[PDB]
Amino acid sequence: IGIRLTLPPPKVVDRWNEKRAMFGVYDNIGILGNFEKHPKELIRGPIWLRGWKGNELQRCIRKRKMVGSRMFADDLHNLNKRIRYLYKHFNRHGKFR
Amino acid sequence: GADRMSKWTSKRGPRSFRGRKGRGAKGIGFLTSGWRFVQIKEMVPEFVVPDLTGFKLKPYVSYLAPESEETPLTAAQLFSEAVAPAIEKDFKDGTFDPDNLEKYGFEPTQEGKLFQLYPRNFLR
Amino acid sequence: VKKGFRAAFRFQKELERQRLLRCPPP
Amino acid sequence: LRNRVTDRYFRIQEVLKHARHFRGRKNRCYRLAVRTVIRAF
Amino acid sequence: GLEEFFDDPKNWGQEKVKSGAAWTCQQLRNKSNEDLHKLWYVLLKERNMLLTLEQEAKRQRLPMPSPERLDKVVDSMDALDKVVQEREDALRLLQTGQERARPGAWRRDIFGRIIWHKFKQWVIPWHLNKRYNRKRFFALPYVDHFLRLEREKRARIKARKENLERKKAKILLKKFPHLAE
Amino acid sequence: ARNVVYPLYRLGGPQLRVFRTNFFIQLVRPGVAQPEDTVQFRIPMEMTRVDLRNYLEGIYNVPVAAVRTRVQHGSNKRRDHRNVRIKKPDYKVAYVQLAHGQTFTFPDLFPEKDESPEGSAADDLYSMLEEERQQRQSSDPRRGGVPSWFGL
Amino acid sequence: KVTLPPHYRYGMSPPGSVADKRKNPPWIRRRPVVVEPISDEDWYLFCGDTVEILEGKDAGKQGKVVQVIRQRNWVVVGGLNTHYRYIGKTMDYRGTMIPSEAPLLHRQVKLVDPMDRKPTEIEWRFTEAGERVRVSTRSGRIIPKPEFPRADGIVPETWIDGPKDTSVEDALERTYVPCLKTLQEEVMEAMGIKETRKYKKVYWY
Amino acid sequence: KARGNEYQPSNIKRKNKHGWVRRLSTPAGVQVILRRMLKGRKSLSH
RNA sequence: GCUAAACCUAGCCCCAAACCCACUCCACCUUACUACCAGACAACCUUAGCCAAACCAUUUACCCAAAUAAAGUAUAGGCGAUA
RNA sequence: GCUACCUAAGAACAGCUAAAAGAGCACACCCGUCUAUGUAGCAAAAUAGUGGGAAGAUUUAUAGGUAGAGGCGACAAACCUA
RNA sequence: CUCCGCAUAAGCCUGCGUCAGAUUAAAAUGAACUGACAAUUAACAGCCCAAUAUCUACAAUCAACCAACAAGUCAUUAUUACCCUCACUGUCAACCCAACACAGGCAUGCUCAUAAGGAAAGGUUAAAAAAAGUAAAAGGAACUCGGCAAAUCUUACCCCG
Ligand SMILES: [K+]
Ligand SMILES: [K+]
Ligand SMILES: [K+]
Ligand SMILES: [K+]
Ligand SMILES: [K+]
Ligand SMILES: [Mg+2]
Ligand SMILES: [Mg+2]
Ligand SMILES: [Mg+2]
Ligand SMILES: [Mg+2]
Ligand SMILES: [Mg+2]
Ligand SMILES: [Mg+2]
Ligand SMILES: [Mg+2]
Ligand SMILES: [Mg+2]
Ligand SMILES: [Mg+2]
Ligand SMILES: [Mg+2]
Ligand SMILES: [Mg+2]
Ligand SMILES: [Mg+2]
Ligand SMILES: [Mg+2]
Ligand SMILES: [Mg+2]
Ligand SMILES: [Mg+2]
Ligand SMILES: [Mg+2]
Ligand SMILES: [Mg+2]
Ligand SMILES: [Mg+2]
Ligand SMILES: [Mg+2]
Ligand SMILES: [Mg+2]
Ligand SMILES: [Mg+2]
Repeated sequence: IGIRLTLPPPKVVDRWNEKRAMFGVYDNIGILGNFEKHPKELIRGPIWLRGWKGNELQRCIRKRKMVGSRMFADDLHNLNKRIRYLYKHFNRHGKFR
Repeated sequence: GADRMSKWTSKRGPRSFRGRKGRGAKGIGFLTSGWRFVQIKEMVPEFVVPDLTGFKLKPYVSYLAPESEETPLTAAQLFSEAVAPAIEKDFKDGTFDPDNLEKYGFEPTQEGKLFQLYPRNFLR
Repeated sequence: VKKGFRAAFRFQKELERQRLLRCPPP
Repeated sequence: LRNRVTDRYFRIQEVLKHARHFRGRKNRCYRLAVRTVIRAF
Repeated sequence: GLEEFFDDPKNWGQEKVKSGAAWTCQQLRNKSNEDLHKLWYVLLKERNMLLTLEQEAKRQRLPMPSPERLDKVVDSMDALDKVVQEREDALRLLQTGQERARPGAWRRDIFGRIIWHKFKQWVIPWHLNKRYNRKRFFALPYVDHFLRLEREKRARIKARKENLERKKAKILLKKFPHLAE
Repeated sequence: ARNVVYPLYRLGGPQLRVFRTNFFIQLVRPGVAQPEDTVQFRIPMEMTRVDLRNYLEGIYNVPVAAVRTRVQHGSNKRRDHRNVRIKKPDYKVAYVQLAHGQTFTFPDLFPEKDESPEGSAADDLYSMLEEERQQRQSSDPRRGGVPSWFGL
Repeated sequence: KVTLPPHYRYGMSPPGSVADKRKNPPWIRRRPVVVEPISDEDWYLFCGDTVEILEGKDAGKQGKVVQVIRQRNWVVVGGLNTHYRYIGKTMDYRGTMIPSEAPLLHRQVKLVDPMDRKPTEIEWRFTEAGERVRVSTRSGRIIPKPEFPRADGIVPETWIDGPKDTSVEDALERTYVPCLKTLQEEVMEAMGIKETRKYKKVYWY
Repeated sequence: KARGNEYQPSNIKRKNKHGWVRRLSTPAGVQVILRRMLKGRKSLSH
């Protein structure tokens, strides 16, 4: 019980496909490109996360002021509640002061 | 303990409820004093059934027939078939004017008719 | 179903040993 | 990434193999055998 | 008489009854309205004999001889009703220009959603009717929030549907990798 | 007609007429004993006894003395594998009595003699099965289960 | 009508049959079979068409296509790739053994050229008249759609009009004369009905 | 005394208290039907 | 040896992109889903509190129309908490 | 839709005594004094017996009204869906 | 045995009718469970009414004597308008509210002991303890906080209101 009786299908991986063979290309677009572009501009994803890093409270605060006016009502309400909970935890709870 | 997910019907409720609810049948009269019902002969649908004697058509059609294509009828198709020929003839004759459009078949209004087209006042 | 291969492979080896004990070869 | 223990079967068998010769439910039930295997050692 | 509700006596007990094809909508566009009004009642009487036989087969717990007969008549009755309605619709566009035979209008209900209101026939004008004026065709400002919540609900559904289809296609190349083209 | 709007009537207005009626009735066999003159029908809910009379006299040329109707409830007790109730459609029943002393008896629409086929029927598959079934015989007890195919 | 669950698994037995009901009840939920999407236009295998089996128990054999299932891209050929099953069994009688065919994928068969009985690949084209046809890649020759008996079973060439079957001369006769009147108005003139009373106007709302 | 039989069914009382017409009578009852429409209730009212 | 055990799909999550938004007929604000009769009732108005301040009483962050930086600076505040 | 109070229009109360009765004996009906039983029960307050009232400030069916910073209350801090 | 029973209202909605069954009750005939088929037929009941003005002091109680207070449930006329008439709906059951096939709760009419409706014992044995009853020598509250309970059919007094 809790462990499969047969072996799973083999995990075949192509180490020489397009995405793996061309990974890391254009990471030095600035050094070798006269600094016309910055490597952070090659990052794709959420517009509030491009070239930026923070903790959950910092991520949640940043998302609310950048796309908060476009969010669904239920998702926005939960975001505000998450910011309230995190504000209390980080600023009032912990081992160190 | 009530079934709120069951179809509400005249079979449910007290006596006053069961008599006021119906099943979809159209009325054919009204109730007068004394709970006396008055039937209107003009409110009862009269079936216009034709004579079926010597009628060639039958419920089914033989399979030995061509597979003609479907050409849904359109307003333009009906105008050219019936209205256009009479107009072309009068156009060639040299006597055509909009005032006579009623003579060609056009109906300016629907009032004063037994079978109005909009809003229609007859059954299928 | 849990993802992984090491535990399933290791469990097949114990099954073989169990099978050999129950039915030892000539 | 959700990780789960996939080899918990082998972790408890290295304890129960020392409890096979015990008496009662403490020879097959980990909760009971672990406390008696530790006393044996 | 009541002999038209049943099939030819000789056919009773038979397991198959040969029947022709069903009237097509195009074959009926050549007949006159008077001929179509006569044919409607020829098919009506054949439909009632087939409904009577279908119910007596269940009573006797036996299969109906030729169930396709009923399907053919129903298809002919619908095709004939399509032709007549087609001629009436075209005739209404020429005299009046209306696309609908029954009046109506677009209105907002008390719940704030768009609905097509089909008018009813009355004897008095609408400003005197007690029951019609109790009905509301306008939404108050406490509906706007629910309209958005209901719009966001439809968007979530439509997003899962679009992302699911993309997944199936991406999983459909792993097994058939020759579909790249 | 059903599923249609009825033109409203006022005093002095035209007679209401339906040229094509979509009412479809099915004659049924009574479950319990009924008088000879009485006939039983199943009609749609929207239909009235007044319509059934004019419907029968006009389309089928049948004179009727009396018509009575009742609404029969369909059980909503049946439940599916999801424990959701299944509704048997409610239907209306009509009892019609003939006028001039005519008597109606429901005919036997499935005569056994007619159902039995005088003409020989020779389905290929069935013939194959029947032939083989007959030819093969039960195992002889004395043989003790020894395969019979072997002639040795 | 048709009642098919979302992920209904199509099979050799037709839907709605007693065998399919037992095999596919409303409640079961099975892993969906993956089928290569093929445009109805591109499909080139029809019933009554000779095909050669490439892979299987009996490869290199040519047989007629008796049935095709589009949902699973299956082709059924009579007498080939057939296993054996006892039919008409009972408790006392073992039953009769018969060969039963197994479905073949459209990739495990290959159409044959009528001129040369060899497997060939075909690509659709158009003739002079414009009728679309399938033509072999090698030694291009026309391969018409084999005539197959209709599903219902009616043979037009052997049809006998019955007492409730309209004749061809009465079902094709044209009696309609385009006019500007409805069935209601046109019928009241023929039947002879007259109605002088007028219809008073109503309000619509 | 023994409890549990507080429900004494009456269709009149049921349609007048929690019915469709009384829900729409007040703005708070219209919001009740809107919440049950948003959640997907098969029954919005008695 | 029973009871059981085991599985890989169903679909789902987070982003991106794009604004979004019906229909056969019939029925439905009266007891909704009810063919058919004299009406005139009408919408708007500071959120509070939990909590923090180790009580509590002024006070205690809550997207509000550009990421970064200026800056947790000026400033406010039982000049306390904090803002 | 329980319950507390109220509104509208209804219903029920044998027999005996006295015939005047918020009178007595005493059925139906309403209540629940004492005892035993029951205590995951027949019952999330019951059963048997014994008892109080039973033409009145009585009991009771139906529809309606009062809603929580409140209502209702012959004040038990009662009752307002166990 | 008869705690009732039949019917109406309310509520419920096909929930012991036929056929079939691998389902089911303690019970592999029955069935309230499953599948199919059938079924309640209006005269009872429900569903009513043209307008304007106008009229309506004198209870009920066998309503007659008689006696009351708490002072009561029943009525029209004038003028105008108005010749087609029997539609629609309820009608089943061993049934509702209590999670149950619950010893509970449940309005009215008739029956007032039944012409209707029902079965306390699965079989055996006949220990304790326990429960519900019956009988009991002599004594008769000595019991006990208390004559609780049971039997019987009884006097007087006090406190509180
Ligand atoms: K902290
Ligand atoms: K505190
Ligand atoms: K019921
Ligand atoms: K009880
Ligand atoms: K009896
Ligand atoms: Mg009736
Ligand atoms: Mg504090
Ligand atoms: Mg009550
Ligand atoms: Mg009062
Ligand atoms: Mg008395
Ligand atoms: Mg008294
Ligand atoms: Mg007394
Ligand atoms: Mg009181
Ligand atoms: Mg006190
Ligand atoms: Mg106190
Ligand atoms: Mg009557
Ligand atoms: Mg009855
Ligand atoms: Mg017994
Ligand atoms: Mg016993
Ligand atoms: Mg003893
Ligand atoms: Mg003694
Ligand atoms: Mg003493
Ligand atoms: Mg004494
Ligand atoms: Mg003592
Ligand atoms: Mg005592
Ligand atoms: Mg006192």
